[PDB]
Amino acid sequence: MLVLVLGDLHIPHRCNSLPAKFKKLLVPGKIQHILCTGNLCTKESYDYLKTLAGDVHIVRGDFDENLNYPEQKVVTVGQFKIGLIHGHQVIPWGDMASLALLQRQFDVDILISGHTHKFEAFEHENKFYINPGSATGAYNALETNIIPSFVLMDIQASTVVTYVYQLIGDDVKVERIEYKKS
Amino acid sequence: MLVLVLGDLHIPHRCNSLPAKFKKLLVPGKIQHILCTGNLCTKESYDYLKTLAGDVHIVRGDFDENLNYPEQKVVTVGQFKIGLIHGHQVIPWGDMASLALLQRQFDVDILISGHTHKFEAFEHENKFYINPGSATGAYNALETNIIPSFVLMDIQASTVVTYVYQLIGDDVKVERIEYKKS
Amino acid sequence: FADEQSLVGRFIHLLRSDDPDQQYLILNTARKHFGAGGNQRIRFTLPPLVFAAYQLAFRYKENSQMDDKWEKKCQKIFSFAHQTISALIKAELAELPLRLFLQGALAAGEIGFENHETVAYEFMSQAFSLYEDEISDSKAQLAAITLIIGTFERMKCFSEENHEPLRTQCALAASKLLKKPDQGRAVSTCAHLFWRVMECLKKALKIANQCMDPSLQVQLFIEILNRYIYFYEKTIQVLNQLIQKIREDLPNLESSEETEQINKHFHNTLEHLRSR
Amino acid sequence: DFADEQSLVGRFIHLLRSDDPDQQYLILNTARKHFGAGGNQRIRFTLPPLVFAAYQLAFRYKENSQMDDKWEKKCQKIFSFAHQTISALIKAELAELPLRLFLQGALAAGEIGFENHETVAYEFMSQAFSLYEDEISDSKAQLAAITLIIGTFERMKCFSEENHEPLRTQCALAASKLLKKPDQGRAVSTCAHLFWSGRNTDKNGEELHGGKRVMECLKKALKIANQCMDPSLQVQLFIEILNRYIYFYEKENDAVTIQVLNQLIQKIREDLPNLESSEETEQINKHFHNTLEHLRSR
Repeated sequence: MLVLVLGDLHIPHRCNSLPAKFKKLLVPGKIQHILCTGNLCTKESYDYLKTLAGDVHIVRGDFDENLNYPEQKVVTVGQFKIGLIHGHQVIPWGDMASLALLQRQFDVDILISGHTHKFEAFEHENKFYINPGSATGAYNALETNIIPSFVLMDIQASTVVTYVYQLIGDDVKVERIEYKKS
Repeated sequence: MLVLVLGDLHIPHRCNSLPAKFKKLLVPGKIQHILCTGNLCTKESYDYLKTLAGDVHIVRGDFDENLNYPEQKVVTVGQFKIGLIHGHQVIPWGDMASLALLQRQFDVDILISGHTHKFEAFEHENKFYINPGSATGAYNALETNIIPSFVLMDIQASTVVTYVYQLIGDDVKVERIEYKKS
Repeated sequence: FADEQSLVGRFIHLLRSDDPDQQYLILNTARKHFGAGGNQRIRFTLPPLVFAAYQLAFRYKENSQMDDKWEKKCQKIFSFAHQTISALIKAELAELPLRLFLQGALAAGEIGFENHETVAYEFMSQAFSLYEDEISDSKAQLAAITLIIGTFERMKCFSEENHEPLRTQCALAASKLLKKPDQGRAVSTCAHLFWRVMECLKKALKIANQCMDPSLQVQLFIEILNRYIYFYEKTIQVLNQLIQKIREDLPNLESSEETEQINKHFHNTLEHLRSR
Repeated sequence: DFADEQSLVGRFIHLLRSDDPDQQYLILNTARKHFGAGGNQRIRFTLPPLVFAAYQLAFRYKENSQMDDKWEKKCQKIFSFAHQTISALIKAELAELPLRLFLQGALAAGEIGFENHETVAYEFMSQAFSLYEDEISDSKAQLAAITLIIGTFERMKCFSEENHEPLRTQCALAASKLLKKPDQGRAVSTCAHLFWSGRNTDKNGEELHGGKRVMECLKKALKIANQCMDPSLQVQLFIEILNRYIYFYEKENDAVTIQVLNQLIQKIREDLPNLESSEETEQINKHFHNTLEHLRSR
């Protein structure tokens, strides 16, 4: 399943939208499930992803106009059990044992994060944790040089492959690190 | 009017009673009005002064068993208007402008104090202020060398005379400083 | 309006200027025809104008080397911004102008112009104006003050004789969370705001002895067992005997969908707390 | 009743002291078994005097500061035993009164100047903030406890920097906890003294000189002077504010000024006339009129 995850769109509260290379690379219809962490601030920011796919799920950020979003919701398709959270209740952002121990509280395997606006992801304690950053290039207090990058990912069976497209400057830097779910 | 004022008897919570020279010098019947600031802790401590006179008035201290005592009460006999307070609500004890400005709030002239367990009295801003100390010799945090002394005072008309009997050690040191009420 | 506010974003973008003052006078034309919009139109236009004035102050921070007035022109923004934030305090908005003040704290903080942080402490006071006595909803109390704690986690810019009064006043504001799990989670981060310390976790232990949900205070004990790791490693007896208490309490609770997952937490925390 | 053993022990208060301090402590404990094994309110009537005896036994240990040597540890022996018997008076349906015995247990901590009593007094401050907080709701006794603790925190000079500043604010919770505004604001107004006159040990006996927060508490005192919904007392609070504007300005607190005085004194050529004409306001006038004599202008 080619699924596109995003987060922190900030439409139009910090920055506007994806770059021209990004909406080129992100055509509608190609995505199965869409997860937005938070900071969409509008309604058309959901409908812009609703043009891309029919399975679009957002939880509440902090800049959100919507009050209907539940905070945490466990979802599962196939062999993977995911929860979605924005990231503003993460005080502070970057503890090694916080994400290893929040995962086993509800017995998930793969975690998606946000609100930190900085790409950082690795493997720790039989689980893979993902922070994509800010998709539209919104500002964080910790990172001034904001680099927007999108992440499309693939689940077939108990082993994931990812494709991070780093737009460092104006050029697409494609990176890839393997992971196999136990 | 020969009136005997006291305060901080602490019966029997810190010390017992007056010295043998004091109850010698304080015979029953000789007093018109009796004012006790606080810290009597019992009932017989009122009846011991009720043997001395019939006009005995106590306000609430902090160590007091009684809850019936009002905090402040303006009283007047003749040409003098007095209020009675124990002294635990005086934070801290010894400001020059606190007693000059609390007096004019209710328009009195002569103030009697306590709870500090240290003799100190002088004239300030057309008013005379009196702190006798601890009558039964009770302990204060500020004064370790506790000297008990009693004060009998006289009102005839708009001019007072006082007789402080300092029992420094075991001998009666009689001191006297004039004051005339404006 | 709301679509106008997105086009105010276009007015930020298609009508910026590299000269910040030419942008500022047209920001004042954005005050003229557009910042004289109303009370909801200025609710719509002014925070992006403030976000413009943020970026204008960031353009002044981009004028850090070619301009010398840019700090004062960050301040010529700032007071004008603060009154424009106050122009939304006049516009029945206090909850959202916290965040712009919270950014105005950081816009004072990240730029560091002249007299920035006292006005940001005044903004902290303005945050404590616009938070500490109007929010009765416990959820909107929490996520404000914990982010304020989260910004006070990032407010190490205050020196150690100016850090503590807001550090108490947020702990004062952490007391207003009418549920104790809202309190103690803030209070645990109030212990994180110090960098004594561990007694505030024993306060959080006492908070966890005040809670009504018995596994949740044990989840808070788990959070305490999470929280007894950090300023320990950066207090030398408690963990394994309370791991023994999770050999104790996690038996004597619900063996539930949370707590057997919390057993699967604890077993994998046994995988974690075996630091090996 | 059981109040026989006040002066009966009070006689023995004298009659214990002639012996050596541990036979004193022995026949303390035999009288804690002959008669102080008397009940639950009987031990309310003998054990705080036995604590008062232990207070004097701690002061006999200070009178045996040169007679004995382990009188410090004998204090530590009995202070635990105090705290034990104070805990044995915690179980005697008494938490409000054993505050004061803990307070004096904190005051007789710092007075003797021996070892370990400060954190014992801080444990007693923990015991103070045990035995005060949950066991009270009456706003009169809430204040007079906490202001006595504030009054104790004037004289909590044995506390170091890491001890004074939490209990600078730990009481300021309970000072602000009071559901009535004025007494709470007056308690807050007393806390303004603590930031001005907070005594700590690492400053070589001198106070902390914490003047960067004091006038701000006076604006906080002005802030609670707008929540009281009692205007004659709020202007009396403004008077109390002006009293404290008299107080801090005339005692080296450099943060207050002469301007707000000659604002607020001129406010009360209106705000004090903004009162119903009765026994308060003209005396509050004659407060101010004679405070104008305090101002050397009348």
